[PDB]
Amino acid sequence: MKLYCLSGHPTLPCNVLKFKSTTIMLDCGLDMTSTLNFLPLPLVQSPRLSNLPGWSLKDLDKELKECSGHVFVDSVPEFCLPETELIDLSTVDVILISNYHCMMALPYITEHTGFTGTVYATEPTVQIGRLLMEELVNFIERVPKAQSASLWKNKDIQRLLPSPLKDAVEVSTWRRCYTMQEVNSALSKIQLVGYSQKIELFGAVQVTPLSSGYALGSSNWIIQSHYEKVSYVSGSSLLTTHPQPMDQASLKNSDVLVLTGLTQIPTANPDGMVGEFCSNLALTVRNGGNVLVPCYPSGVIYDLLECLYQYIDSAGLSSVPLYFISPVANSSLEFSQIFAEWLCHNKQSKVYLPEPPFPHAELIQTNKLKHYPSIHGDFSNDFRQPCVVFTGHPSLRFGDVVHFMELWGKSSLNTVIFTEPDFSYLEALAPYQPLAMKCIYCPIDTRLNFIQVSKLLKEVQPLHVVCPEQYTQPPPAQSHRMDLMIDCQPPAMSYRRAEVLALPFKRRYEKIEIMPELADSLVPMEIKISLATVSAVLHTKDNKHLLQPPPLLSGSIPVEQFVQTLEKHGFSDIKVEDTAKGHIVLLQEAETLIQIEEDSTHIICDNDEMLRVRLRDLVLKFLQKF
Amino acid sequence: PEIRVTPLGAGQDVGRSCILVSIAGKNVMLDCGMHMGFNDDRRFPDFSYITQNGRLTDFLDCVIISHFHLDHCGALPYFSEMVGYDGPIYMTHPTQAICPILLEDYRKIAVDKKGEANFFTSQMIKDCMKKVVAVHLHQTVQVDDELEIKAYYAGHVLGAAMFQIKVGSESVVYTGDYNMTPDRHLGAAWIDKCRPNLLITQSTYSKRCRERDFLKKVHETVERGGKVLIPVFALGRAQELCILLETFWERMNLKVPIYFSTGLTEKANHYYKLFIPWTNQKIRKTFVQRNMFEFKHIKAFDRAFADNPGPMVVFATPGHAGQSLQIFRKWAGNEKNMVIMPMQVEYMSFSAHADAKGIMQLVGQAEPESVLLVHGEAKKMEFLKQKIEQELRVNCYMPANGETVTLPTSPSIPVGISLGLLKREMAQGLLPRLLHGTLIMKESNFRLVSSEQALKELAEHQLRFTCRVHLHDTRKEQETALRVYSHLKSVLKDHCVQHLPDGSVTVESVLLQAAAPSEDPGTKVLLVSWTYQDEELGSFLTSLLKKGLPQ
Amino acid sequence: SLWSNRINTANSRKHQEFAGRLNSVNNRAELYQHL
Ligand SMILES: [Zn+2]
Ligand SMILES: [Zn+2]
Repeated sequence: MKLYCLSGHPTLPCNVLKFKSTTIMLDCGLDMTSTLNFLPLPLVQSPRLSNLPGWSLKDLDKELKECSGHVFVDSVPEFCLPETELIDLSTVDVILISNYHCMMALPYITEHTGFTGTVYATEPTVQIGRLLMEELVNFIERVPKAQSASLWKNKDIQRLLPSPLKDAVEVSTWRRCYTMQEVNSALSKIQLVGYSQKIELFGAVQVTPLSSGYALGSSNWIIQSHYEKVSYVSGSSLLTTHPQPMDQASLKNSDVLVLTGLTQIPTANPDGMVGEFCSNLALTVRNGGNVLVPCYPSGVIYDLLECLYQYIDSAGLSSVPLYFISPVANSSLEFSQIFAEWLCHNKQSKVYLPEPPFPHAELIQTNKLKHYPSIHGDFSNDFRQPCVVFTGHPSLRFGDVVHFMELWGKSSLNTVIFTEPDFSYLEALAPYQPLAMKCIYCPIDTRLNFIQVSKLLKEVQPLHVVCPEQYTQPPPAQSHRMDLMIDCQPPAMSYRRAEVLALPFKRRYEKIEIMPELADSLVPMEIKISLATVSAVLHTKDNKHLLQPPPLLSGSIPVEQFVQTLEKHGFSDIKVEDTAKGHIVLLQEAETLIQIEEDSTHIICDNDEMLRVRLRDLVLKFLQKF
Repeated sequence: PEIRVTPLGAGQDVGRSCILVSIAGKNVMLDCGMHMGFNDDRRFPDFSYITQNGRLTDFLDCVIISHFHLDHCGALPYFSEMVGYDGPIYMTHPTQAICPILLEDYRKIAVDKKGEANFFTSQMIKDCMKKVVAVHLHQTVQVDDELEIKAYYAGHVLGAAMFQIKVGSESVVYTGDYNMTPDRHLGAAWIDKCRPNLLITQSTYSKRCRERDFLKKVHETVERGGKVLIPVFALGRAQELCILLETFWERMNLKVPIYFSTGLTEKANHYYKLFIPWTNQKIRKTFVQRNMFEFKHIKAFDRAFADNPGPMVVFATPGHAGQSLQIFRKWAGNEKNMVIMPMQVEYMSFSAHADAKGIMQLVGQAEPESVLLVHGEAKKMEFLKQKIEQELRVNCYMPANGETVTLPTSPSIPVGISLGLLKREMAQGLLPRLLHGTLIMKESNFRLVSSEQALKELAEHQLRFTCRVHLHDTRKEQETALRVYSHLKSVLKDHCVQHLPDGSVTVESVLLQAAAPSEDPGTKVLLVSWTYQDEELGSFLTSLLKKGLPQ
Repeated sequence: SLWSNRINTANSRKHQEFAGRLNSVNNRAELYQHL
């Protein structure tokens, strides 16, 4: 009935649903955009950052450093956590991981808040999430930096600071990176469940994940209570993507729907963007330059490299090498390979044959695709100048991407591409603004766009829809494109950060079970429809109400038939009179009185056994059991 | 409410497993096995049993397969294609990967016996399996409007699974081959407290010590330089032995060779390394470090029986004249050229199927009200049934091949309850009172509704009985009422903690108030109203009071 | 009764049958009768 929303991010939800005698935490959703304000963490300390100027402070300039008219925090990057203090996280019992992206910041909730419940997810999400968490922890800990700037977080300084920092919300809630020990602690509490696996919570609530189709392992959850269903929508894809195709039928007849994970910059067509990116790298290689592609080890690099090898085979530009650098690069590729059941029908048909699903294994065997754990790990010896590099974090605040783009920042011949629709690349390039490097922002967003989700809603027609207020408004970039506007015949209310919402659904009936003897106790009688009444003791265990054996009476008796029966019965002293306030008859057979009055009825019966038996028989002749 | 079960084949023996069940008029095909040695075309079940000719899809709408073993899926091709069937078939994905090549190899072996006149074809096997629908582990797929299929991990072989069938309150579980004892490369069977109506299981029947002895013998042979091979046809046991030998050599750090000959082994290795999640936890964890199925102890060329013997471990899969049968000619001929199969010979075979203790553990865990025994020796299942009767006093069955078993079942009636009534009931239960019941037949459903809520149907003309209890005593009214209140509150064990302003005391739902008579001053009469459930208790209490009081 | 009517509804949900169960006496069934 009550929905609590903690994260104000559109694509990184953190919501808590209070559902009957249970409460569900929906997703963690670490907000990575906070790190963009901080200074990047180079693998090798660059001279530029050391000689970078500070910034004026009335109250002591070492706290902050400024580049290109934008002040940056010269300290370790910190992450914006969801507003977890709104609800006591110890109370909640279940966490429903939707995808490896949404499960980020799970260590914070599991460890710091004292949460002691259970967590659920799919196996590819757990594995890829482990990879991402360990790789980001490795990036933070490779070159440790002190927490040397804290006073800047004060609201007074924030007001004194310009817009790129003043826009930040809940800076005080920002936190430093967790450690791998905390990651091991958090992942101990997780439980693995596959697609379309019903899970019962305390015999009261059924929860099931369904294939979202966005990335392998990524799932969309539903919550059911037989007479009440709540459906949660996350990042989903209807396109010809590698994972198992998105399921649409199961979400039908849903009372309340929660919408999350829509595309950032929805105007972009992913296929055209991939083709343009292929063209850009092709012309870069033709000019003799080098292409840097910061991206996760997630599905985006997988389908990107698929289309990429296909394109270069078409163009015959296979001479240059492929370099994918990450601490979990080999593990990510092999995990993608083995998880073949979670992929689409084409991949399942391929793996029915002995061949593996993806073809980059053939490249690895023929050595046409190469990957290394890091730069120092023999990649330096095997590195060649004309090449394309995928590495580092797409936030550009850490990872090997920092060193790579610092190396190639000066030369205009080289190129850098952007493919992750999760950050404003202008902000990302702000700490590295004075460069001749050619930057192209061509994000690929495989999630559902506004028209696709609108089509989904028109096909499903849920009673109510819940989503962040960002969707309810047009994007700030356009602010005029009314086509990119979620349309719903219901009001489709929304929310902001730390906004509590009350569900409109108020269904007031749950399930119960009955054993056959109680069912046989009824003796229905025709009226026009059947009528019945019973009386059983209520037994409940584990929120499972049961009825087993250890009612009102509606004896509508017509006046004329009753008079006929009474006359036929042969009782003496029968008097019939018609007077005001209804008909009143005085019977002296047993000092009985029968009164008929509008909106009232009184029944008199003596304690004589024979008279009681006759009255019971007379009532039973015209008794309706209801 | 009736359950219809009539398995044919393996009910009192091993092989030709085929269990036909119609739980609620929905025919479910749980297994389609075979048994070698039936040269009289008795390998497959009797397709005419469903009906002489006709479309199988008309009668059957669901088909289930346990695992790739021929005793569980051998008769699938001819039954599906030759008889004619295109209906839904559900089985696990690794089983779908392992099954076709095994069936094709068996078909080729049958061709070598020249009994292929009325046997399978490669093209029809491909057509049927291309039409088969895969299933994931624990995938609660709703195959019908009311029928759903849920699979559970078995661990007998890679891809083996046990299926939980549920429709309404009904519940049927069929497992086939499983094992509580975990394998060196597989996990043990696990299932929740499903407590199904019926359970179908197998009755067929120092693992680490045996592994130590086998490893020590192989180590002694290779250290001595002797050449010994392991002729084994089972894929699961072969892969387990390969993993065990590979990790043993890696731990010992020595570089002795070990290879495997048949390309079917290579195909099985490819399928195994592809399907990591259906294996032991060590495999899953070590996958992070590197692939474990890949090792320097790889494939075998052997110069076609001309590479000489040595400290070698080799695997051959004859059958019975298949594979490189010339391996025996090249080797043997002396005591040093040892050949060990299940100069000496020992039984290195590992019991993939668990013993009776595993079956006892599984039935104790699930605890069904009825059990069904198939796929084992007659003596074994009789002894196991007797032990079950002795230990648990839980109903069991020993159906023969073709024996029809019928089980009664209790179909729970799903209805809804008004929230206020349930809230009141829970409040009363928290801190003897029984709840009424009033339901109205609805369109394809039934709903319960409270008396106050039932009045919303308007009409609702309420009629209430008011019996009169007559007493003859000269004592006054109010003092007698107070005495009656004290007596009742003493008898009722302080169940009354409420009062009414007009000197009235109420228990449960009966009102006791003082009212004057109509016209007669010489007699005192009061009016009391109650329902039937209250009427019986009131009559009993009045009779008890009239039996004797200090009057 | 309500149970009686409900069981009739459940029984009314019927479909095809097999000739061998109809022919089955002593429960055990005959396979490959020609053989
Ligand atoms: Zn088996
Ligand atoms: Zn088996």
